[PDB]
Amino acid sequence: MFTLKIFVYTTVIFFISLFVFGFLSNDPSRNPNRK
Amino acid sequence: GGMSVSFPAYLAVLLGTFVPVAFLVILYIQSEARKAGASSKS
Amino acid sequence: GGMSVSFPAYLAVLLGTFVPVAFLVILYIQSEARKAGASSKS
Amino acid sequence: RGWFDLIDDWLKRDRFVFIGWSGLLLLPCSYLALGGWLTGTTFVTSWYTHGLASSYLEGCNFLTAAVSTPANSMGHSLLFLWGPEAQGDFTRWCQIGGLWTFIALHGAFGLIGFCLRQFEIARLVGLRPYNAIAFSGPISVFVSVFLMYPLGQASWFFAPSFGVAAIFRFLLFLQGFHNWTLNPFHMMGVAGILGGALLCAIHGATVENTLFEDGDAADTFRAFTPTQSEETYSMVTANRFWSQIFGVAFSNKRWLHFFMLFVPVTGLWTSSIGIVGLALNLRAYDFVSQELRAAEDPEFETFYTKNILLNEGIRAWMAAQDQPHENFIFPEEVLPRGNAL
Amino acid sequence: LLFFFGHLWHGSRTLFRDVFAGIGAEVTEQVEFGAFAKLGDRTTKKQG
Amino acid sequence: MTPSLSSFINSLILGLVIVVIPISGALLFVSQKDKVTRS
Amino acid sequence: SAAGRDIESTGFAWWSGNARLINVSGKLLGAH
Amino acid sequence: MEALVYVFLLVGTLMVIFFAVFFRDPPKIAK
Amino acid sequence: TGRVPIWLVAFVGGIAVIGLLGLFIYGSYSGVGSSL
Amino acid sequence: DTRLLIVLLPVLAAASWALYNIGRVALQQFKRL
Amino acid sequence: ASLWERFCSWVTSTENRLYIGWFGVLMIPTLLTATSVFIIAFVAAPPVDIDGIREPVAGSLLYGNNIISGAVIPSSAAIGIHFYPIWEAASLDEWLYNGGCYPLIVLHFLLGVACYMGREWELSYRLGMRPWIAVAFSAPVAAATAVFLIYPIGQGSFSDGMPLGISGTFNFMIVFQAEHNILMHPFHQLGVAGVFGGSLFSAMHGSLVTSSLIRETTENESANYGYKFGQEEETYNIVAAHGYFGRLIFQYASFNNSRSLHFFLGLWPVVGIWLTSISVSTMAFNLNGFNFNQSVVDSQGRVINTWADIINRANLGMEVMHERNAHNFPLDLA
Amino acid sequence: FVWSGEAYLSYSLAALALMGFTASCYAWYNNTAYPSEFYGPTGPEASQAQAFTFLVRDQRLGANVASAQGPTGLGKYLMRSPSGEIIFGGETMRFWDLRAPWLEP
Amino acid sequence: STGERPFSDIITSIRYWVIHSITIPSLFVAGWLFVSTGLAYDVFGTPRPNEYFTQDRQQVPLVNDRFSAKQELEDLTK
Amino acid sequence: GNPNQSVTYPIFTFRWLAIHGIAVPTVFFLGAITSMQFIQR
Amino acid sequence: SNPNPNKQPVELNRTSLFWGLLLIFVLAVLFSSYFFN
Amino acid sequence: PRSWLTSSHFFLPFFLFIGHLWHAGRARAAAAGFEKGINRENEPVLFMRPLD
Amino acid sequence: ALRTRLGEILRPLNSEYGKVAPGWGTTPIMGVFMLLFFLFLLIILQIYNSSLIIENVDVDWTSLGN
Ligand code: CLA
Ligand code: CLA
Ligand code: CLA
Ligand SMILES: CC(C)=CCC/C(C)=C/CC/C(C)=C/CC/C(C)=C/CC/C(C)=C/CC/C(C)=C/CC/C(C)=C\CC/C(C)=C/CC/C(C)=C/CC1=CC(=O)C(C)=C(C)C1=O
Ligand SMILES: CCCCCCCCCCCCCCCC(=O)OC[C@H](COP(=O)(O)OC[C@@H](O)CO)OC(=O)CCCCCCCCCCCCCCC
Ligand SMILES: CC1=C(\C=C/C(C)=C/C=C\C(C)=C\C=C/C=C(C)\C=C\C=C(C)\C=C\C2=C(C)CCCC2(C)C)C(C)(C)CCC1
Ligand SMILES: [Cl-]
Ligand SMILES: [Fe+3]
Repeated sequence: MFTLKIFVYTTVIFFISLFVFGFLSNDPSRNPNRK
Repeated sequence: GGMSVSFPAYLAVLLGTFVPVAFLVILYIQSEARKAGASSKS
Repeated sequence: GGMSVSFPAYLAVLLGTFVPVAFLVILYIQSEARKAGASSKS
Repeated sequence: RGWFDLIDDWLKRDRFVFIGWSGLLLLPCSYLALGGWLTGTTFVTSWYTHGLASSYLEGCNFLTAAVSTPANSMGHSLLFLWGPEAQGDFTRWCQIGGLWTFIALHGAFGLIGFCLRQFEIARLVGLRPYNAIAFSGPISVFVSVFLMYPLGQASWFFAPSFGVAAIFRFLLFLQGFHNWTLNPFHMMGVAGILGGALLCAIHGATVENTLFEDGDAADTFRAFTPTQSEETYSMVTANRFWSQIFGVAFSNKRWLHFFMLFVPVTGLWTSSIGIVGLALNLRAYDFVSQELRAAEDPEFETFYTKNILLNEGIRAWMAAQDQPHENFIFPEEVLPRGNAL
Repeated sequence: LLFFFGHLWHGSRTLFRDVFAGIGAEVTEQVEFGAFAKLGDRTTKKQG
Repeated sequence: MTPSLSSFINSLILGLVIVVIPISGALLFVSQKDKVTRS
Repeated sequence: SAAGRDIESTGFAWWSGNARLINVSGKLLGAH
Repeated sequence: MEALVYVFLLVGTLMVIFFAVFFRDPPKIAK
Repeated sequence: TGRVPIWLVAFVGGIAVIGLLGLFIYGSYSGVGSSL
Repeated sequence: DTRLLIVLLPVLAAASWALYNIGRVALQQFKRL
Repeated sequence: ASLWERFCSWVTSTENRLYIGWFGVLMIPTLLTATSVFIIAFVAAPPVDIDGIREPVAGSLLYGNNIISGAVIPSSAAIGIHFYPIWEAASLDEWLYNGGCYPLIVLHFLLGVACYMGREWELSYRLGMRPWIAVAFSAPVAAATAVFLIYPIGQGSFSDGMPLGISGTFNFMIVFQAEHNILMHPFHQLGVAGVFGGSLFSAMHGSLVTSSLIRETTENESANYGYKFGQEEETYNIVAAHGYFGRLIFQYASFNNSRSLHFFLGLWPVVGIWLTSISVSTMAFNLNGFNFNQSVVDSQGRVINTWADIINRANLGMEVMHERNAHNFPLDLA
Repeated sequence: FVWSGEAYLSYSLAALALMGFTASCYAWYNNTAYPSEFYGPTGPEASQAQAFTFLVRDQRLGANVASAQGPTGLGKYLMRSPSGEIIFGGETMRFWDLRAPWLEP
Repeated sequence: STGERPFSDIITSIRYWVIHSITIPSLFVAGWLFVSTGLAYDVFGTPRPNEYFTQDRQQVPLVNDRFSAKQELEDLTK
Repeated sequence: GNPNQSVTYPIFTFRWLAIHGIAVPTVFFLGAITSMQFIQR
Repeated sequence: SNPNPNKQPVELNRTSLFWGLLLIFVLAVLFSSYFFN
Repeated sequence: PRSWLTSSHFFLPFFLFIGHLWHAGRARAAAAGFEKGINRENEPVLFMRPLD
Repeated sequence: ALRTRLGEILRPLNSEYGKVAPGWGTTPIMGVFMLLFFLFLLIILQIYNSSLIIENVDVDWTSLGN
């Protein structure tokens, strides 16, 4: 039952660190009209 | 005053009829609509 | 351990589904077969 | 020249408000129905009808005031001012309840006159008649809740009374006594009205959001003249946005605006079909598969089975106060209470 | 109740038969306000 | 002869007399003021 | 010198006519 | 016995949602 | 100048709307129909 | 009956001030057409 | 050119069939586990003790329950608003008895539509357009926050939230109007004027477009085939539909600016559902509706009933009969 | 970030939305920074004072106030928490985590 | 654009306020005397707040007959 | 800007009658509703 | 018994199929609970 | 007073979140350039490949 | 066009398509009969509704009794 808590918190942090380091990687240059 | 028959068999006959009956009417109407598309309005 | 429902209603739903579902698939396949007869092989 | 051709020239003339040949039916009957509500909500009591004080004259505000439904004692009567119930007297005809059939008959002959007006404008200016068709939803609610629902029931008493809080009885009246919510025609109607409120919100706030930069100012409301040939918004971008956000998207602006006609009207017409069946007590009250089971299992419970017990609370507590002509003298021990309150 | 709509559709259709495909190009100058005395009558071109 | 009957016939006169006034009031209002080039 | 108190001096209309103070820092300080 | 009907109707209307997104008639600009 | 401004005829007609609605909230806390 | 003409007396005072300022100009309209 | 920038330009790429942007890195795995638990617990969930009074409610398709009766039942009231995931249970079926499926769906669904709302911003940035379709989706997201999260925050347990089912929503509405009087609340009053008003203006604006189309089509074929997609010109006379509706009411009651007309379509239902979503959340902290019970009294002091009392006799009858053995004390949460 | 005037407002509206939602749940749950003698009793402790004032009254009528045998089979007055604490029974078991200065003695 | 005198060139005109800076009060005052001289209770049948009950009638009044409701409502008040 | 000095215009139009059907009952009833709430029981 | 001139073909695109396949299914989603009772 | 202070502090900070969604949208659309609408000379959708 | 023995004896019935009466025709004769039929329909509606109770007409179920 603890092994699910190790497995969920792997997955929740994985999509959160894709979220935080995704928007830190120059998001207002992803528009049209040259970058 | 009654005749105890198998109650799923109303679905075995009517879906056993109307699913392959509708398969042939699907194939026939498109076969004549392809003839009408090719002969007329070519 | 059981739920006493209306036994003709299996025919009311499944023929109520598969008769108008088969009506639209009859009309759609002949509409594209008329397009295929007119655009191609004219 | 002519004589009948003269009156067609004057009545169909261009003015500020338009009369038309429908205005001989609309403009009196809309005036005495909209004004007949406003003079019975202001002055006329309901004390000899329901035992309820409901007017602004005797201490009610805009919510809790109404022209109430006439009586159970009259019973489907048309209740004319010159009629056999209230002969000649205006003060008795207000006290019997005859203003309700003054409004609901002038309302039923005013909505004829407004839908004949939408035929008469679109024929004269040369349009298509798709506004009298979209108004047939609002006709079919007034003709089926205010007229065809009480005519099947017992009297005019069980009709909706024209008021803000008197409607709020009628929503809870059809919950306790009819299980209206479980009626699948009404659930066709909720997805027609909340679908029409979606389509007004999601189309109005995407052509204010995918629009062409036509002007040079910061606000965009000034960048449109009515008689421009070009499109004021981008259809290809709004198709591109909803194809990737939602998955499906319209490709036809002409089919898009018909879908904003069909979703509210064929939602409003389907719930009108159910409340015609609610006049006859042909209601969708209970699931008989689950009432046999819950009687044959005293631990089977669902939110449907909890919804039935809430209806017997409504129908047993309100009945001494809602229908006082019946004289329901239920003691405090026989009405269904729960536990501790 | 359902036949009340289809009469109201067919009465809409048998009068408005020529605009069933859509309105023409004659509509734009006969609609704008105060142009004509009688609405929908091009013989009443008020003027001067 | 019944008072419920004679109140209906008196309603037909009082329905006529009050609502001949928009019949004539839409007839005086056109023979004094009309369109210029029409029917 | 003085700037921005109209429709076609900034682009914003009167109902947005509180947002002519974005590039105007002196009036914005007296606005706060 | 009848829950097979509700699971068939709910999955069977969830396939029409799947087929209308990915197998749709592709809107192409009037060339 | 023989003219009233348009914003003035909506101003003194605007106070009376607040004035009539001000008496309708006061009258719900007084008199008949105010639970007193 | 006697309180009905207390209600309609400001209405009769309303139309009397209305037919003081308009009765020259409302005679112009009915004589024009 | 980097090992991350080649991934970072795939997530923010508009070439995919569905946009899979940086808000879609959160809403795709959260909604897909709010779908996979909703579909399974609608079919085959065991009965759930919702009230904490050790009487379970059976709301899944295995246990009877045709789909206008089945629901993913809310959590136990003994649990409350306590965080109840799977790993804080002794076993997985002990987690199912207390109704653990309801916070696992509704915290992932609410976090999924909050990142649907950012994803609706995000494609309006990469496509180069005005971005406020996220604002119009903030009216259903707040209304899905009001019945699912804020009403369990104010009223204590997660059992007071809306059940994920069709007959559960009708049970949620009757219990709400027993204890909070939403029908006589002036912000729900505005929301049904933005729901009827939004349904009016859909049937009004959608009518006047389709009644004033210029005929780029034949007679026998369909009317919609006359609008070639992606064309430059307008398909309907705005000047004729304005001249229609300027004859219907009067001339200056109708927008012949079609941008101010279409903004009024985006303002009347969206502000109305913003005021409904406030009202349920302000009634969550028990700022109820209007209470004109027993207001009209005569000179002797005898109570005269008004129309708010006959609502109250309905409101009292669904007050004594909801939660029929969950109360032990005479006042409801007082 | 975006470096503009409309941007720096938008960072601060999301921060003030976070503080305004937090200040609501201070006013609804806390009774130490928002004391009960001034702001009134909170949402939980009104529901727990009702269970306390009927625990008193039926004890003053001579009942053993534990072993209540409440109507659903659970505790009427005194009950067991899910973590195993002795709490008030009834509907008020959802507010079992109440710390209030008139019952914490 | 219709041929008659425009709306906002009427409201701004000085004859318009010279004619009814008085008759907008004179309808407001005539509405005031309709509900204060006891006429609004009488011609619409609304009871006065001391005329709800009666020393002979402590119960609520409700109509029972349909055709003789003129004879009943006469014997239901006083 | 200036008043309409000499242009002819009808005064008793149908827009005059259409307003006064909804305005003259309004200013009668407002003022009747204003007098209802000084009424003490 | 001449050839008829008034005959005309019927069209149905893929959008109209997917609405009709959605409508007939959802009315069977809605009304199955009431037919089964 | 708790029932006013909590109810009005859903009314203010929910709306204060809505204007954040208005202004995080508008500031990144004004700094990019398309705050007055889509440029008609080059809209970015017409220079993209279609979906399928 | 096929002409049969039955289509030849029904020929003058389907003959005068669009052969109207000029001007106003029998329209004031028609508007009297439309008015009298509507006047007939308000009578029997009020007889059914007991707003037009006439002598020896009882609209009870006991009318067809013994
Ligand atoms: C999370 C929010 C949510 C969702 C998804 C639904 C969904 C639904 N409601 Mg509901 N409702 C909600 C909140 C919600 N409601 C709230 C807050 C209230 C007020 C208290 C109500 C009050 C309410 C009433 C009173 C009624 C409904 C009805 C309905 C159904 C049809 C809706 C319709 O015609 O509207 C318009 C719909 C659209 C514009 C889009 C279609 C959306 C589809 C139908 C949603 C399907 C959801 C379903 C779970 C499938 C998900 C698939 C997924 C698992 C892959 C549908 C099942 C009606 C009903 O009973 O029908 C069964 C009905 O009568 N609802
Ligand atoms: C600290 C908060 C804050 C600040 C500084 C701003 C600042 C600004 N906003 Mg913004 N906004 C905010 C919060 C804020 N906003 C919130 C909370 C919302 C969500 C509701 C919005 C939604 C919003 C929109 C939709 C728009 C702006 C716009 C603007 C700009 C001009 C404002 C204007 O002209 O209004 C002038 C003021 C009015 C017209 C009056 C409005 C009155 C409202 C409708 C009623 C308020 C009810 C209130 C609770 C109670 C009133 C009592 C009543 C009895 C009178 C300016 C930069 C505009 C913009 O983009 O410009 C760049 C714009 O279009 N704002
Ligand atoms: C010797 C003379 C004679 C006699 C004794 C009768 C006897 C009768 N006629 Mg009759 N009739 C006669 C000559 C006669 N007819 C002639 C010469 C004509 C002209 C051809 C007619 C034409 C005629 C018609 C057209 C009707 C009768 C009807 C009747 C019956 C009335 C009792 C009844 O059940 O009505 C009950 C019916 C009504 C009172 C009709 C009321 C309908 C209202 C006006 C409109 C309702 C629909 C409307 C659209 C409103 C919808 C809104 C909704 C929500 C409510 C009765 C059997 C009626 C009948 O048979 O109905 C059963 C009927 O409809 N008669
Ligand atoms: C395991 C499971 C699944 C369990 C769940 C069980 C469960 C809850 C089952 C119930 C499910 C269910 C479907 C119930 C339905 C209830 C019921 C009886 C429905 C009957 C259907 C009904 C009302 C028929 C009558 C007709 C009618 C009124 C239909 C209403 C239509 C409707 C509801 C919705 C359509 C509205 C809608 C979603 C519009 C979106 C439009 C949109 C975004 C278009 C895209 C788009 C937008 C633009 O703006 C532009 C510019 C372009 C260009 C563009 O393209
Ligand atoms: C996780 C990331 C987000 C993914 C979201 C996925 C959701 C996809 C939803 C697709 C629905 C498509 C429905 C077919 C309909 C369809 O695909 O029609 C296709 C149609 C295409 O329009 P066009 O522009 O091509 O029109 C041109 C033709 O009509 C010309 O004749 O789109 C619409 O009409 C608007 C769609 C409205 C929205 C659809 C209704 C939504 C309700 C869905 C019912 C749910 C039931 C649930 C029961 C279990
Ligand atoms: C039935 C009757 C009659 C009569 C009728 C009439 C004539 C009526 C009228 C009426 C009128 C003529 C009026 C009334 C009323 C009105 C009103 C009551 C108004 C107004 C108010 C309001 C509207 C409110 C509020 C507000 C304001 C102030 C503004 C802003 C908004 C609001 C809403 C807030 C007759 C003779 C047939 C006979 C029998 C009896
Ligand atoms: Cl309790
Ligand atoms: Fe449109």
